[PDB]
Amino acid sequence: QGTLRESGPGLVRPSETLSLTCGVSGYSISSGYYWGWIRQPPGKGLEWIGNIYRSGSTYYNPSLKSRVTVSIDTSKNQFSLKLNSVTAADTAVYYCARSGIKVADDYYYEMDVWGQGTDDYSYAMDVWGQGTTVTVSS
Amino acid sequence: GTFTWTLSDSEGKDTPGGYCLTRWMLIEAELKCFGNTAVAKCNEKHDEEFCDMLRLFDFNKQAIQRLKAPAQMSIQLINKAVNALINDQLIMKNHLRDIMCIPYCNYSKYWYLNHTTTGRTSLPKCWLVSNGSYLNETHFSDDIEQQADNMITEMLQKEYM
Amino acid sequence: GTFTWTLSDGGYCLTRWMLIEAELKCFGNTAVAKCNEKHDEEFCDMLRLFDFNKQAIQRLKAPAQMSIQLINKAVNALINDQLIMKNHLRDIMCIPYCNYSKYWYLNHTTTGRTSLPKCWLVSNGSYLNETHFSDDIEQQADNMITEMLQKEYM
Amino acid sequence: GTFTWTLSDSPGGYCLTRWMLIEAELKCFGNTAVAKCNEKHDEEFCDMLRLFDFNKQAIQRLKAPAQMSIQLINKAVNALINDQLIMKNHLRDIMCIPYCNYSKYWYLNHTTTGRTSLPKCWLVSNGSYLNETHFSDDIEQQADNMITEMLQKEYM
Amino acid sequence: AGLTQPASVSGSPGQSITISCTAANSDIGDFNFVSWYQQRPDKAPKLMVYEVSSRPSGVSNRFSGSKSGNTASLTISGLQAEDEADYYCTSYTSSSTFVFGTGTKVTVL
Amino acid sequence: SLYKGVYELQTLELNMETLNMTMPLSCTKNNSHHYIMVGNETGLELTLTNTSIINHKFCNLSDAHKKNLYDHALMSIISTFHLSIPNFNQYEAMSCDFNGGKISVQYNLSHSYHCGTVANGVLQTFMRMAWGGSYIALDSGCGNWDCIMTSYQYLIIQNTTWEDHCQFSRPSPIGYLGLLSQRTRDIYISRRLL
Amino acid sequence: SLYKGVYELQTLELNMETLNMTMPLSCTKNNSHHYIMVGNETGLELTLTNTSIINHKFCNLSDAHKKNLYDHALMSIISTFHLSIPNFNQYEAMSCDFNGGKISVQYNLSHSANHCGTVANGVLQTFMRMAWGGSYIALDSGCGNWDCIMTSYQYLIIQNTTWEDHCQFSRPSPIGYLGLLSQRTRDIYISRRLL
Amino acid sequence: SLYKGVYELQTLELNMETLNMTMPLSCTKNNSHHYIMVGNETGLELTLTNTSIINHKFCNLSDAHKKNLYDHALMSIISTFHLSIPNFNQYEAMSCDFNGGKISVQYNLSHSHCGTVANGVLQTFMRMAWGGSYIALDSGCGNWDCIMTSYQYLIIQNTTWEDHCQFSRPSPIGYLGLLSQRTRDIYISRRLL
Ligand SMILES: *[C@@H]1O[C@H](CO)[C@@H](O[C@@H]2O[C@H](CO)[C@@H](O[C@@H]3O[C@H](CO[C@H]4O[C@H](CO)[C@@H](O)[C@H](O)[C@@H]4O)[C@@H](O)[C@H](O[C@H]4O[C@H](CO)[C@@H](O)[C@H](O)[C@@H]4O[C@H]4O[C@H](CO)[C@@H](O)[C@H](O)[C@@H]4O)[C@@H]3O)[C@H](O)[C@H]2NC(C)=O)[C@H](O)[C@H]1NC(C)=O
Ligand SMILES: *[C@@H]1O[C@H](CO)[C@@H](O[C@@H]2O[C@H](CO)[C@@H](O[C@@H]3O[C@H](CO[C@H]4O[C@H](CO)[C@@H](O)[C@H](O)[C@@H]4O)[C@@H](O)[C@H](O[C@H]4O[C@H](CO)[C@@H](O)[C@H](O)[C@@H]4O[C@H]4O[C@H](CO)[C@@H](O)[C@H](O)[C@@H]4O)[C@@H]3O)[C@H](O)[C@H]2NC(C)=O)[C@H](O)[C@H]1NC(C)=O
Ligand SMILES: *[C@@H]1O[C@H](CO)[C@@H](O[C@@H]2O[C@H](CO)[C@@H](O[C@@H]3O[C@H](CO[C@H]4O[C@H](CO)[C@@H](O)[C@H](O)[C@@H]4O)[C@@H](O)[C@H](O[C@H]4O[C@H](CO)[C@@H](O)[C@H](O)[C@@H]4O[C@H]4O[C@H](CO)[C@@H](O)[C@H](O)[C@@H]4O)[C@@H]3O)[C@H](O)[C@H]2NC(C)=O)[C@H](O)[C@H]1NC(C)=O
Ligand SMILES: *[C@@H]1O[C@H](CO[C@@H]2O[C@@H](C)[C@@H](O)[C@@H](O)[C@@H]2O)[C@@H](O[C@@H]2O[C@H](CO)[C@@H](O[C@@H]3O[C@H](CO[C@H]4O[C@H](CO)[C@@H](O)[C@H](O)[C@@H]4O)[C@@H](O)[C@H](O[C@H]4O[C@H](CO)[C@@H](O)[C@H](O)[C@@H]4O)[C@@H]3O)[C@H](O)[C@H]2NC(C)=O)[C@H](O)[C@H]1NC(C)=O
Ligand SMILES: *[C@@H]1O[C@H](CO[C@@H]2O[C@@H](C)[C@@H](O)[C@@H](O)[C@@H]2O)[C@@H](O[C@@H]2O[C@H](CO)[C@@H](O[C@@H]3O[C@H](CO[C@H]4O[C@H](CO)[C@@H](O)[C@H](O)[C@@H]4O)[C@@H](O)[C@H](O[C@H]4O[C@H](CO)[C@@H](O)[C@H](O)[C@@H]4O)[C@@H]3O)[C@H](O)[C@H]2NC(C)=O)[C@H](O)[C@H]1NC(C)=O
Ligand SMILES: *[C@@H]1O[C@H](CO[C@@H]2O[C@@H](C)[C@@H](O)[C@@H](O)[C@@H]2O)[C@@H](O[C@@H]2O[C@H](CO)[C@@H](O[C@@H]3O[C@H](CO)[C@@H](O)[C@H](O)[C@@H]3O)[C@H](O)[C@H]2NC(C)=O)[C@H](O)[C@H]1NC(C)=O
Ligand SMILES: *[C@@H]1O[C@H](CO)[C@@H](O[C@@H]2O[C@H](CO)[C@@H](O[C@@H]3O[C@H](CO)[C@@H](O)[C@H](O)[C@@H]3O)[C@H](O)[C@H]2NC(C)=O)[C@H](O)[C@H]1NC(C)=O
Ligand SMILES: *[C@@H]1O[C@H](CO)[C@@H](O[C@@H]2O[C@H](CO)[C@@H](O[C@@H]3O[C@H](CO)[C@@H](O)[C@H](O)[C@@H]3O)[C@H](O)[C@H]2NC(C)=O)[C@H](O)[C@H]1NC(C)=O
Ligand SMILES: *[C@@H]1O[C@H](CO)[C@@H](O[C@@H]2O[C@H](CO)[C@@H](O)[C@H](O)[C@H]2NC(C)=O)[C@H](O)[C@H]1NC(C)=O
Ligand SMILES: *[C@@H]1O[C@H](CO)[C@@H](O[C@@H]2O[C@H](CO)[C@@H](O)[C@H](O)[C@H]2NC(C)=O)[C@H](O)[C@H]1NC(C)=O
Ligand SMILES: *[C@@H]1O[C@H](CO)[C@@H](O[C@@H]2O[C@H](CO)[C@@H](O)[C@H](O)[C@H]2NC(C)=O)[C@H](O)[C@H]1NC(C)=O
Ligand SMILES: *[C@@H]1O[C@H](CO)[C@@H](O[C@@H]2O[C@H](CO)[C@@H](O)[C@H](O)[C@H]2NC(C)=O)[C@H](O)[C@H]1NC(C)=O
Ligand SMILES: *[C@@H]1O[C@H](CO)[C@@H](O[C@@H]2O[C@H](CO)[C@@H](O)[C@H](O)[C@H]2NC(C)=O)[C@H](O)[C@H]1NC(C)=O
Ligand SMILES: *[C@@H]1O[C@H](CO)[C@@H](O)[C@H](O)[C@H]1NC(C)=O
Repeated sequence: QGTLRESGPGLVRPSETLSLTCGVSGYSISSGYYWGWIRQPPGKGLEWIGNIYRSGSTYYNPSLKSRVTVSIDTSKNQFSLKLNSVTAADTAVYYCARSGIKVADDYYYEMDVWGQGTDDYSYAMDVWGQGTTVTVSS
Repeated sequence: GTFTWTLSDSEGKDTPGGYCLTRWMLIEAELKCFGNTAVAKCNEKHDEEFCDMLRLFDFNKQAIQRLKAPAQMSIQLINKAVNALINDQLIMKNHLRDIMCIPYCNYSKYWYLNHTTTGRTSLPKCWLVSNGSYLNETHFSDDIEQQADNMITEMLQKEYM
Repeated sequence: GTFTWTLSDGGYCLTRWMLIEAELKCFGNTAVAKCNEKHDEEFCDMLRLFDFNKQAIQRLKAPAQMSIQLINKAVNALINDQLIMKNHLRDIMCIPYCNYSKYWYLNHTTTGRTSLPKCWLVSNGSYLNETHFSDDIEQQADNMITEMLQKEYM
Repeated sequence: GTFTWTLSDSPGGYCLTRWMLIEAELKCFGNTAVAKCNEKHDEEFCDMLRLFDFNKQAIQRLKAPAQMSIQLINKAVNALINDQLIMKNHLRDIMCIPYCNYSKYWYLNHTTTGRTSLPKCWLVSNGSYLNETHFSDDIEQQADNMITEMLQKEYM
Repeated sequence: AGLTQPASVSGSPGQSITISCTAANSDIGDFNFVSWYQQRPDKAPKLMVYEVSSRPSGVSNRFSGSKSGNTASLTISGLQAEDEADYYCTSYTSSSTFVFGTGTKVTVL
Repeated sequence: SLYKGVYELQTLELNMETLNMTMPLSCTKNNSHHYIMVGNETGLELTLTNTSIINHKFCNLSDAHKKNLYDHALMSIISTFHLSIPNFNQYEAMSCDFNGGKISVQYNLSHSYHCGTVANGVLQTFMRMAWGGSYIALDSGCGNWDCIMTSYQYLIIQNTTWEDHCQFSRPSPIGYLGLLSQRTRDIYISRRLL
Repeated sequence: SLYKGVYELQTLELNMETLNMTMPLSCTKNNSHHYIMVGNETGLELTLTNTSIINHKFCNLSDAHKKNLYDHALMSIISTFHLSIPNFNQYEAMSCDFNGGKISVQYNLSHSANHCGTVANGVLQTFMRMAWGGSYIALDSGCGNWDCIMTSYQYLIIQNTTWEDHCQFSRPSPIGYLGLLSQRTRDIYISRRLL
Repeated sequence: SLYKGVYELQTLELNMETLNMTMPLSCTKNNSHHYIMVGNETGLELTLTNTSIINHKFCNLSDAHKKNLYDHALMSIISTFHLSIPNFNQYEAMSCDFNGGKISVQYNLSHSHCGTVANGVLQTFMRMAWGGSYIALDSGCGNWDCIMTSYQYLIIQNTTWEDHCQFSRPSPIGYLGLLSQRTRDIYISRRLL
């Protein structure tokens, strides 16, 4: 087993870009699992930002599709979120997540290289980070 | 590759070399026996719908009589045996005729020429369909005539032997 | 299974568009009917393919973009693929084989009666000399004479 | 679809040498019997002649690999044999019907002329060969076929 | 749009409580593999149920899920005081998108 | 009639229902519903309709194969149907649901919308599976192979109980037996190493 | 035995071992051990037994293909055998091992009250057709049963071995393998939409 | 040439180009280039060469299927060609590119000499371009299991119709023959195919 840990600016100003890095220790990001970001504004329900896979494919919320990028760096064993044009509504706690989903797009692509995978797809955020608070203010 | 299943000696009313369709194999009809001279053609010709059906019916009879029946009906046996019973490309020919708006055989109704005094019968040829109905006996009249000549031709070698 | 397509039309005629530098060539029912039974006739397979092409272009609606879905389903009813495969096997084993390009037939000089065309074999990148299969040609000639005698026997 | 392999000459016919037969010298069958293999779709012995001839030509004419490939046969088998005849024998085996296992073949031999029939397969039911009493009807039929073709031969 | 979920569910110790999670009839395809998470105060969410009633190791059998039609639900059988937390349902939308519910505040009386 | 003075013309009609215990039998009930029957017990209903029953884009065949719970003959029929679809490339067009061992497969013919498209391939395979009278459902009916199209939006294959549905055409194994030969002939490669 | 006075019945038996240089040849030693020889060096041993040799659920085809340390003929035979199995759906029933270019495949026939719909019957049907010369003794009943074939043995083991004249009970033959070639992928299940 | 004093030997050469609207037609141009024409419009060019074009180990077939920007007939030809390979077990041997509906496939024949992937690729190339593939092979005949070329790359690219055929006439025979052998030589890569 292992842990996920957020790290990044706890303060950004309006219209600049937030950049959060999630370091993964004890789990290999090159394993077949989807690494994602979820958001909790301070007092409201959970909002899923996005996720990325070891193949480099990314999936995003339809609302947060024009402003967000999620990147993966397997060499240092980390992934990261980049949210540009931040505003007051983006003040929130940002959580890492390991998700056991199966997207057919990434399934069909890796068949030759990575071979037959598992079938124990929980379709749930199996592991979570501690979460990092971000305030959009001057 | 090529069909190989041979019809069993299903009924001794006719010659053992012939073959009889019981009431169960025919719609609204009694027993119908075809002599050895007709069903002998089924061992050579690759373009007879009726012979493929004879082999399917005989295979069904033999399979349900001889092999142990599983609890749920399994289509494993026919999936292995199909190409030994029928010419699949005959079905493909009929499909091609269907899509091209040519008369074709749907594998239901057949016709044969029965000699009135001797009881001799030809191998049944399939009654073709087109535009959702049968051809009404006139649009393929030239077939029956030639088949009649074949039977006439067929008795002449029996005369000369 | 085996081929089942029936040539539509007695006899059968190869039009000028079907041949390289040649005019209309018609073969009688005696030669064309041999295709209904024999499984080792290269010309018969070609004849069935050309007839299928003619019927498919005439009768079916053509898609705007070309599609080879029809032939992929229809091929096994038109040709004996194992005849092609025998030709490939004879090709790799340095035996004369038919590439299905050139055919030869014996034409009767006075009556115009013709045999079923048999393929002209190739070897080592060129057509076989006639002499190298003259023994075959003579046999075909005998067969035609026998058929003529059979027509006299009736 | 249909087999196409044409065999090869030894007056035509075909001869099986002692390396092809189990405890037997060289046996030849004339063209009148071997030529039936060109058209017959349900003869085990014809399929076997085609397999043996294909093996003989293949080990002679093609450059051999270091280790076997079994690629030539996997592609060529459909041109040599009728696989549905093998399926027929499988069906006859499972249905407790006598069937051919492609081991023993029987043929009638004319004593004074030496003329022989395209060998027919000897059937097996309970792991043992049928007695000739249980398929003597087929032997009589083959003898009748020889009388018929000999009559037509003299009719020439 | 987000999955409809009750704002508050409540009960006494020992009884069974049910927290529903309802999707719109126009988004049935977006309602798949409904998994349920517990978020205690000032803690990260923890997965309690995934698929239907399958739970991670260490989660008791008291938590059990069900799914039917356009609705899913989580049943807490034998409620205790430590079960007070914000429960969130989420569905895996067929465009590969997690969609959360609004969150249920469970109260133990 | 009477031919050559001595030959009477006579006819047969094969009672094809007696082939039920050995092989599937396919027929047409009306414009929208067609059927294939397995035994005197079960079968599949092929419904061309404008109303979907599966709203999701998932079809996990492997999970169904792990659990069994399904009639193996019916799943063999489904596999024979799907493998023979020519040039199938839009995987999202097909969905299915095998929960509890049932069978339900939905092809979205409106996903791919004139000629040489996925819906045409699905309808080509449908017309061969239900060759006993399924021509009525297709728009043109004839003279069209690559441009086959029907007004319906979805093809739905669901397991059903046996019942004498064969009103429009008589039962037949011919479509299924024809599709057995032409099984993997027109599958695209999706992998370097299959 | 003279028929119609002048026709002696004569028998002919084909020495099928001479086909060893072109195609595989399968035979039976006893009811438990069967063989399929590819030439005069190598082959596969088909053993019906109650003793398992593979005790893991991994099979790893892709790694074996990438390394390419195996005999290609033997892997072709294994692929034909597997793809001839009708209605194979229980992949846990099969396991295999190819470390160092070896071939060792194990079908768990005890993975199975009627005992007619099981994967073991697909495995045993394909085994019967692969070793058709003498497989029939290894089954409970020689004939009269196709859908519900069974044997008392719990595992079928297909593992590479060296050539040796094992063909004691039945003579070598290619007919089983050549028959199985035409049936590849004929009665297998789809596992994914796009294939 | 008069046989028996009765029968005149006459020849017949079929124009296969009239089969252009129903099936593919393959031919040879010279030693290195071969072609397969589809319609009077499109086709594939099969080039044996010492120079690569792909230069990466990706072949995103599954993405090309979703995008669906390609010619269906050409991709069917590619599928038949690939699935006709005897013993293809090296996924790194093949690469391709389908950017924007293009078709550009490459087989690396450097992995070699008997019984290897390059030999299987050359066998399927020989059958697909049977009208004059023998000139490219090091031995015209007498060899099946050890077929080899001096070229390291077989490159299949979508092209336009043009009178390419110089060495051999157009012919559908290779494709129609490969249709029967389309899936009969495949290795299992997974327990539940
Ligand atoms: C090959 O090609 C031919 C030609 O196209 C094609 O023939 C057609 O086959 C179908 C299927 O058998 C035939 O349809 C049947 O027709 C009869 C007669 O129809 C007339 O009489 C009825 C009386 O009710 C009228 O309603 C109708 O308008 C016509 O005047 C019908 O009686 C059949 O329906 C009954 O039987 C069906 C099962 O066979 C039942 O499913 C249905 O519910 C009906 O039940 C009847 O029998 C029950 C027995 O229990 C009884 O309880 C009910 O009360 C009722 O009596 C059916 O519609 C069609 O007529 C044929 N047409 C032609 C031109 O011959 C072949 O089908 C085709 N074969 C293949 C394999 O493709
Ligand atoms: C089609 O169907 C038929 C009928 O079912 C089937 O025939 C059977 O074929 C098998 C395989 O050939 C036969 O088995 C042989 O039988 C002989 C005789 O067995 C009796 O006599 C011996 C004498 O020692 C006893 O030991 C035995 O118990 C029996 O009483 C055996 O001699 C054979 O064994 C030798 O040959 C084998 C094949 O080479 C060797 O593997 C074996 O090791 C033996 O050879 C070695 O030892 C010998 C000792 O003398 C020595 O001489 C040799 O040189 C060598 O060192 C073998 O068991 C069986 O009898 C046939 N049954 C019938 C009814 O004919 C066909 O095989 C089948 N064909 C196909 C393709 O399916
Ligand atoms: C089965 O096996 C046989 C035997 O192997 C094989 O026959 C060979 O077929 C090929 C393909 O047709 C033949 O090649 C043609 O040969 C002629 C004549 O070539 C001679 O004369 C030219 C004169 O310039 C010399 O250069 C040459 O070296 C030879 O001496 C050529 O004229 C053909 O090329 C022209 O036509 C082609 C048509 O496709 C064009 O593509 C090509 O660009 C050339 O075009 C020129 O002429 C056209 C009119 O003909 C004109 O329209 C163009 O604008 C341009 O001016 C071609 O090379 C070869 O000769 C045959 N060999 C034998 C032994 O007969 C079969 O092809 C084979 N079949 C199959 C199915 O495999
Ligand atoms: C065939 O498909 C391959 C897989 O494609 C992914 O999965 C499929 C199903 C689709 O979802 C597809 O959209 C997915 O991309 C594909 O391989 C992938 O190709 C993409 C580019 O198309 C690669 O993304 C690039 O990543 C690098 C950083 O990665 C580097 O480090 C890693 C190790 O940590 C290495 O493995 C990589 O090779 C790299 O060395 C990015 O730098 C690059 O640009 C990004 O950064 C710049 C900065 O300016 C931005 O401007 C860009 O917008 C990007 O944010 C790409 O993001 C992906 O890494 C690669 N993955 C794999 C597994 O190889 C392949 O390219 C396709 N080939 C063809 C010919 O179709
Ligand atoms: C593929 O799709 C399958 C069907 O899923 C449906 O369709 C998809 C598109 C979504 O819409 C989804 O929401 C639909 O349900 C899907 O099937 C599911 O598989 C999981 C994992 O096997 C099942 O979980 C198991 O649940 C039972 C208890 O659940 C009961 O009720 C459900 C119905 O509500 C029944 O289906 C079950 O059979 C049960 O009757 C557990 O007992 C079981 O294991 C438990 O016990 C073991 C003991 O060792 C523990 O180890 C486990 O952790 C558990 O505690 C599973 O948890 C789920 O029920 C099942 N649903 C249905 C309707 O079949 C499948 O997961 C999907 N697979 C992939 C790869 O995507
Ligand atoms: C291989 O194993 C089979 C089956 O053996 C049984 O099932 C296995 C899965 C294991 O659980 C074994 O431990 C278990 O024994 C053997 O076939 C079996 O043979 C035994 C006798 O040796 C049979 O026992 C009989 O059972 C009946 C039950 O009513 C009793 O009345 C009898 O007195 C006797 O005990 C058993 O039924 C039988 N089972 C099957 C499936 O046939 C097989 O012999 C063995 N082979 C070898 C040589 O290892
Ligand atoms: C499905 O196929 C089976 C097998 O062909 C059909 O079973 C057959 O049904 C007929 C009519 O009932 C039986 O005829 C009669 O059977 C009784 C009982 O054996 C017998 O006493 C009568 O003398 C007469 O033979 C036939 O025997 C029976 N055969 C078998 C093996 O069951 C069945 O009717 C078909 N069902 C459908 C869907 O049509
Ligand atoms: C079967 O396939 C058809 C075609 O793909 C699907 O119809 C499509 O449904 C989606 C989602 O509703 C539509 O997206 C949206 O449609 C509205 C229509 O006004 C449009 O305003 C949005 O911008 C967006 O495009 C899509 O347009 C629609 N296409 C068509 C031709 O209807 C259908 O949903 C599928 N059904 C199933 C059960 O999968
Ligand atoms: C389709 O198949 C399913 C699965 O077999 C059928 O539903 C089952 O019916 C049996 C009847 O004995 C019940 O015992 C099972 O509990 C049912 N299973 C489920 C999950 O409900 C279903 O009835 C079939 N469809 C039709 C229309 O008959
Ligand atoms: C099965 O095949 C393997 C692999 O070829 C055989 O083991 C090899 O035997 C040779 C004999 O010269 C050695 O050089 C190799 O090093 C062996 N390989 C390994 C990985 O150990 C094995 O012997 C064969 N099985 C049997 C029963 O003969
Ligand atoms: C085609 O395959 C060859 C052989 O693997 C590749 O050339 C080798 O590449 C490796 C890895 O870079 C080098 O270590 C070797 O030295 C190369 N060998 C030779 C003889 O050059 C080649 O790169 C491949 N081509 C493509 C386009 O991928
Ligand atoms: C492609 O390059 C290869 C070498 O990579 C060339 O073939 C070799 O050339 C060397 C040097 O002339 C010879 O010693 C070898 O015998 C050649 N090998 C073979 C297998 O022929 C090859 O000629 C180049 N191709 C072209 C068309 O020039
Ligand atoms: C190979 O195919 C590609 C893709 O179809 C061709 O390039 C296309 O050409 C058409 C011509 O109308 C343009 O509309 C497309 O925009 C082109 N696509 C791209 C991605 O460039 C290409 O021409 C073909 N190759 C050859 C040699 O003709
Ligand atoms: C039969 O043809 C007529 C026109 O002659 C047409 O109206 C009718 O729809 C056709 N029937 C079928 C079933 O195609």
